[PDB]
Amino acid sequence: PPPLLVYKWCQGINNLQDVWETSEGECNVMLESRFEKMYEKIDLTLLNRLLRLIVDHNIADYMTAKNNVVINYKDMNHTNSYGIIRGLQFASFIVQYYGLVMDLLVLGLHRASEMAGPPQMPNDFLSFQDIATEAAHPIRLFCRYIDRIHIFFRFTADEARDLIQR
Amino acid sequence: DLHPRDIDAFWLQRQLSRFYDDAIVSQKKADEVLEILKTASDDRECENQLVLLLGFNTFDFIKVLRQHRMMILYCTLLASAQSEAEKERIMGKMEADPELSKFLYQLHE
Amino acid sequence: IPWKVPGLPTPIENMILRYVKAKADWWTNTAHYNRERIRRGATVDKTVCKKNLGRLTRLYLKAEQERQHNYLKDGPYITAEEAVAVYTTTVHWLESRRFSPIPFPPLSYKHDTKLLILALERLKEAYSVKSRLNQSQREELGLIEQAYDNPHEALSRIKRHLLTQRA
Amino acid sequence: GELDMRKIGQARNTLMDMRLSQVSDSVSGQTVVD
Amino acid sequence: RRSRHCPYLDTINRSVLDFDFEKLCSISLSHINAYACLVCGKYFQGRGLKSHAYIHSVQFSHHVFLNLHTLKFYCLPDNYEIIDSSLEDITYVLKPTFTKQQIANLDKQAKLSRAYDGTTYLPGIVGLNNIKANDYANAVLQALSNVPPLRNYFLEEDNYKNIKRPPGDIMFLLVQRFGELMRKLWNPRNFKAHVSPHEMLQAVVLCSKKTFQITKQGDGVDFLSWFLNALHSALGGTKKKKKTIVTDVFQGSMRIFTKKLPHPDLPAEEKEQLLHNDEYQETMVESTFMYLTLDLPTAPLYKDEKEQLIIPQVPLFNILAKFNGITEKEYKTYKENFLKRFQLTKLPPYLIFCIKRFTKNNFFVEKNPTIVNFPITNVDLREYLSEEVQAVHKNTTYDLIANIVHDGKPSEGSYRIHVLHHGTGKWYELQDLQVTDILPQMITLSEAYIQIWKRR
Ligand SMILES: [Zn+2]
Repeated sequence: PPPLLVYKWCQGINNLQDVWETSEGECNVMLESRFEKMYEKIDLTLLNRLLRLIVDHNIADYMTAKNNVVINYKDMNHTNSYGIIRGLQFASFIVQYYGLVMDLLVLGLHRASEMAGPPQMPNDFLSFQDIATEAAHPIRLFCRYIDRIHIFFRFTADEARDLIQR
Repeated sequence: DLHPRDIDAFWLQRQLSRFYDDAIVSQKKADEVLEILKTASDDRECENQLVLLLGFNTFDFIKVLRQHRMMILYCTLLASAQSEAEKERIMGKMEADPELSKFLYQLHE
Repeated sequence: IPWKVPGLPTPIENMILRYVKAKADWWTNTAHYNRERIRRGATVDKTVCKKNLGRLTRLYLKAEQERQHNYLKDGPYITAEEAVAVYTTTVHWLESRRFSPIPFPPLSYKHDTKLLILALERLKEAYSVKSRLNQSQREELGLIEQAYDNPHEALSRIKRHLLTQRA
Repeated sequence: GELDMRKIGQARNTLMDMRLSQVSDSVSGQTVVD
Repeated sequence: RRSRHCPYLDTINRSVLDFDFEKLCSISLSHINAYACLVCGKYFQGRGLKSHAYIHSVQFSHHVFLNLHTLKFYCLPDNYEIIDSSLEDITYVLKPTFTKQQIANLDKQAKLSRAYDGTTYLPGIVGLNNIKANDYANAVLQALSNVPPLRNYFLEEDNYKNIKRPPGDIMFLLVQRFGELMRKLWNPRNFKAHVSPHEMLQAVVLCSKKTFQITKQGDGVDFLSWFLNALHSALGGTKKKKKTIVTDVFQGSMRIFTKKLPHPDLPAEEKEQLLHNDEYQETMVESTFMYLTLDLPTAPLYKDEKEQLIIPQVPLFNILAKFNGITEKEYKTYKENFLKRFQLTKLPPYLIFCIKRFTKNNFFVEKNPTIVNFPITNVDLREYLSEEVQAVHKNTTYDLIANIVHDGKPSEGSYRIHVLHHGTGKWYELQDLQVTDILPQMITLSEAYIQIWKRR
């Protein structure tokens, strides 16, 4: 549950390698953000093409056709053609898959692979196969809620200064 | 990976400064290396002279110089040309050779 | 909705249109101001809250229709290059993971009855009995009971719809 | 004259779909039943 | 004597030189004898023993400086001049100078330039940094650029540098910093593919007296009008010089035919009797205009069967109907109504349309969402002129070259600009710092807010 998730996140932050040592000029950064308008801005053609990769073609077509239906209030009604409806029973699955694609965009395939571990022995929530792998990149922790992203970077002095100069 | 645009009139001196701290000695060594590259009988003897100059250290930089000998020499000459007539003279001399023409085209675009 | 009375003289129609425009402007502004009050925190009553909710619902639906028509006019905001970039990234990730696409559920799936039972239980859970359920809700309860009663026929219906239904 | 706004949007949708299908043709392991 | 042989020249790095801001000593704030260190890119006071530049040199071992006002290099602490031809690009970027042949060939440049970093671009098509709320000023300034006559006039400092100005005149900062910004934008050998309008906007806020700030975004049309009027006044030296470049380029002349309506709540007998009064008769109040104000028709307020898209639309010529000697607009001031006719008399070479979107109703400001359906490559304004003026006017076909568009709600709005790149014929959409390529056919689908057309 969310409280246990918070506890795990705190423990992972504390258990990173010399995370609290700031004698050489290191610096840690916690980023939190929300992926604005995620549900509303979901292109349906692109969503269909993405779904066809993971699920049967007929299933994907059915889901897209479902999302493209007519809304109707007491007297008003329009055709929803841009965003997902969010009230369907599989809207959760659609949202999580789109969020996975967004995660790949944010993290990069290499670092996503490093975090998720090899396909044979996937890692746990916050864990790496080795501490060298953990330290190989500025990004140390990542977690996407339904649409809220939390990231934890640890920069050295040179990396931080170069990023600031850019 | 080295590109003709990467080389400016002081790229050689900037590189020598990574082993020689003093500006005067860096300038002297850069000029001597340019002269060696210019008046060189062939690749092996030029590399031997370069190592004789810069010791057994700096061998990575010497390897880069030997790998791209003519490119660096002509790019530095063109970028350091003080006069417009001189610049055009080096441009024509380079164009006289295909490889040097390749370098010129890379420099322009 | 479009309003055009064929027999109404055009000057009277113009006057009515001006009236409606003025009233609409006042309606929108007062709805927004009242919502700012209520949200910022002010003492209000059930009738005012309900009326403001209705007004805000209508305004939001108008805005959503504007959004949909603007989308249909401006085409996909995601360019073809961006689409192919994200698509290639996704396929590369799935290949790396060695993922096997989910198949269409077979006719004799082992757990299909389990999944149907879970779905029906989840649908039933949404009824915290108040003793007053409307026609549609009671009809859905009846359908859920029918599916509970005869699982296999409901599965046949479901697979038929998943294969053919598109409207 | 007038503009048929829907037509240009439909053309752009079809162009995007055509390009995505071009890309998808290369991908192999996809599944589909008759 | 040691000049041409400075051993520290390799120390320079052009990745830190940013000459886009105020030129004052970073320690004493003085404008006098400013030298920029070419190893770190900071400004100090100039030269001599015990000076800030000298002490910085001996402190940090940064031994190369440039006199920001003289364009001469020096090597400190032993101050001797440096002469080297490879340093000319730094001076050029610091103070671009365009020769007459260059300004003549400025538009015929079909080959992209490349900045110091690996970024290709085209002169003029260059982004402007976005301070908090600046997009309106960015768009307006971008539109003002790309006007060959005005741009060419401002690309030579000698043109406007000698004109007189009263003692306590701050309104010349606008003209001189605008010249600086124009030269920076059209610099063909920049160190970066973007420019900072910080100084120009500081001058703008100062001269406007906190109107048109940079932390709050104002109306594009109001900013354009104020800027043009200010430029005209500032270029009018110690008087209202009747013909500046702004007047030569943009200002045309119209003939307004105002007829005071007798009264709405009067009997017909009195109403028609008042006609002979001459007070309610057509007058001729011919005046001048920097920009035409086109008024969109009111939104339909109800959707219809045709063009099922809820978005309305109008032809360009329907809104250009006004400004012909037939139509009559209805002005309504307190206690008085006027029927105003219009008749264009003098057409300027570069014509500005300012389509009125935002209107204040009884309660709030509403943005008209109507889209003007217009051609881009050809429009004939011959008919909207009197036959007495058509003989004088030879060429009257105009082409759109700039189009400023507003997006979003009136409060949380944003501005973008479609610009035609001469030399080529490609249309680029500049948002504050992003440069997209827009197809010619998609310009007409936007809510054109301001437009600039060229007479050919
Ligand atoms: Zn310094």
